[PDB]
Amino acid sequence: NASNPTTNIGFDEADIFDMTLQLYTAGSEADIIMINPAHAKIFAGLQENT
Amino acid sequence: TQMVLRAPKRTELAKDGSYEKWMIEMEVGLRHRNPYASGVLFTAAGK
Amino acid sequence: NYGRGRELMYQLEKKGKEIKRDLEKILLSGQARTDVLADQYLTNSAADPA
Amino acid sequence: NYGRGRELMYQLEKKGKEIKRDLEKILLSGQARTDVLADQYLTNSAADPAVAGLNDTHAARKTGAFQFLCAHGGLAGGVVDKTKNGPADPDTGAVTVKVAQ
Amino acid sequence: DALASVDGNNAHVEGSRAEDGEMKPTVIKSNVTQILRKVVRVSDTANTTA
Amino acid sequence: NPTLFVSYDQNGKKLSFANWISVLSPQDTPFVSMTGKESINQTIFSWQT
Amino acid sequence: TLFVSYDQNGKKLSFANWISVLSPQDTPFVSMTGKESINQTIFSWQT
Repeated sequence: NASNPTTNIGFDEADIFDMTLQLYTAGSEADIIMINPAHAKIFAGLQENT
Repeated sequence: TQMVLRAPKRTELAKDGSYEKWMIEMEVGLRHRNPYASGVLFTAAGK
Repeated sequence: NYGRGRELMYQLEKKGKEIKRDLEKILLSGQARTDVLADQYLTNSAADPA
Repeated sequence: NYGRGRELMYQLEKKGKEIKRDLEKILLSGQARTDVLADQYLTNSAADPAVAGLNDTHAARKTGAFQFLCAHGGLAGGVVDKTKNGPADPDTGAVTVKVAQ
Repeated sequence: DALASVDGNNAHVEGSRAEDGEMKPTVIKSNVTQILRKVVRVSDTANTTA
Repeated sequence: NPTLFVSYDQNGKKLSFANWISVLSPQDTPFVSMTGKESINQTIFSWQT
Repeated sequence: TLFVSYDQNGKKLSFANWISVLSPQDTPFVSMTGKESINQTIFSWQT
């Protein structure tokens, strides 16, 4: 969360993809995610804000 | 996966001078498979 | 457990056998009596002194 | 090889008899349980972390003998003592290891 | 347990019979068997009232 | 470590106990076996020698 | 004297061995290429 507004406590630009890549690098084979409602706006805006 | 040992169950204890006790005392536990299989991503405001 | 059934019936059996053993030992020993009641009101006066 | 016939087969039979005799002797000898494990005998989880890493620190496995498993009362260097009676059995006064008089 | 760490360059010669070896111990980590606790001590007058 | 074929480095071994507990101890009670039963009520009586 | 053999667990059975490894070995290129059998140590071709 370096460049993004350093006042909020949550995700930043789509590092979920980096996490999924790190998982695939170890045959994780995961197909479920948790939203943590306080951070649901991030998943909601994933399709916008660009 | 869960590893409930005995069961989730209720039980009564000795009563008293117009008292009445009840307990549950469930014994459980979790178990992961190959720690390098689940991903976690903490959220930090900055460094 | 690994060699027994449970830590309750095993202990109960051990304790009962130990009770019988201690009973035999006490019967065949010098366990004199040590009481406070110097009962002398017997012979058809069955009472407990003051 | 008039009587011995096949030299290697005869020597192998001899070694078989020898190992059988050595077993019959050791099982009644005064060997002492000796292994790299002292208190981590089972330790399946950790499996004695202080063994692996060298792969050549393996000692000489020595099994416990009859004189050792029969309620010994010491160790005369490397063998069970033949000059001191064993301890008393906590159940009842019993000394299953006695030096004759 | 794991499979390996790195393989990279494995090209060798037809006479590379000098020395080799491996070792990997057990990887049992732990298990806790957590317990819970909940109690209630209602009286009889309350259980009888409405 | 597959370096050598040994047992000290084996992962996840089996404890391999024996399913029995031979903790025998003496229990005869010959006196208590050759006495009988004379159940009573109180504990202050006698036998009038 | 409370003979239960319920807290001893003298069975000491072996593990179940459901271990799991997560080292991928898909090999799609090797699965799609094919295989041929050469005799000499060097192989050449003309184009």
